[PDB]
Amino acid sequence: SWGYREHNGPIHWKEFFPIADGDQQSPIEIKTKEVKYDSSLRPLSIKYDPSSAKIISNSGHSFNVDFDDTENKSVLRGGPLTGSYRLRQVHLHWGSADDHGSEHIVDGVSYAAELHVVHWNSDKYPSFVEAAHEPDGLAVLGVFLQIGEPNSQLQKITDTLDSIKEKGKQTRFTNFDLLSLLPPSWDYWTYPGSLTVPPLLESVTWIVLKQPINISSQQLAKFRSLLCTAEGEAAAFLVSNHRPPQPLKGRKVRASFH
Ligand SMILES: NS(=O)(=O)c1ccc(C(=O)Cn2cnc3ccccc32)cc1Cl
Ligand SMILES: [Zn+2]
Repeated sequence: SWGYREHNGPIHWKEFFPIADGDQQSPIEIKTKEVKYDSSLRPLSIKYDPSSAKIISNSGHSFNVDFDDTENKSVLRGGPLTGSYRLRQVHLHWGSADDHGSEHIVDGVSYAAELHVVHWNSDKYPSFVEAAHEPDGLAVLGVFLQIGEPNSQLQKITDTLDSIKEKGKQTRFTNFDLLSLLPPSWDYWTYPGSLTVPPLLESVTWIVLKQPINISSQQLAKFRSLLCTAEGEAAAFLVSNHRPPQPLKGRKVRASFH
């Protein structure tokens, strides 16, 4: 099945999920001189309840923090979006070296990692699974991580990783103050695109913050110790899990700021 190893990695996904070569694939290169400032874009309106986080698990492809998305306690609005997008999950992408770990790349700069906060349009769709197959279904906030001071909220995640080393393991995880994790400035770029993992559905309104947050090199390194293999199987480590940038194919990247 798919992954980030030689035989099953990003270059091979198109062999078995053909939309990998679609017209609205993510991530992308963000070229700040080509982006269009758009005065119609709104500031982000962010409400994240720390009690929404419930579980952290190892998917084999990243960790995911799952949020109880039963009602509208944690929602994203404003920005480019019409309507209210409910928080579902958070995960991270990184590389084998701090030099190059993000998925979006800004004028050639790859950051050490990139956080994705995944939301779905509950004003139009009845569930995440239905939302995930519609162009206006999902909204993902991407946040870059650069190496710097340890991050006290991220420490809560790294303290759990020993318990979820094997693919499929889960453990409880709550009181995660995602709002406080975000960087001081919420100025962003936005474009229409896709999931960056199979099934690569073109259902995502991407909202990429310009300002990175910090993580220490030691905290970042703990993520590379997760396994992409299940309990009792030949161990392989998830040292890298980012997809390369995909062709822009004439999409408009807009800026909320100039
Ligand atoms: N890396 S990404 O941030 O673009 C992303 C990565 C994963 C997912 C998922 O929710 C994966 N997933 C897990 N179960 C799914 C059912 C339907 C559609 C997608 C499903 C969503 C997203 Cl938006
Ligand atoms: Zn992602």
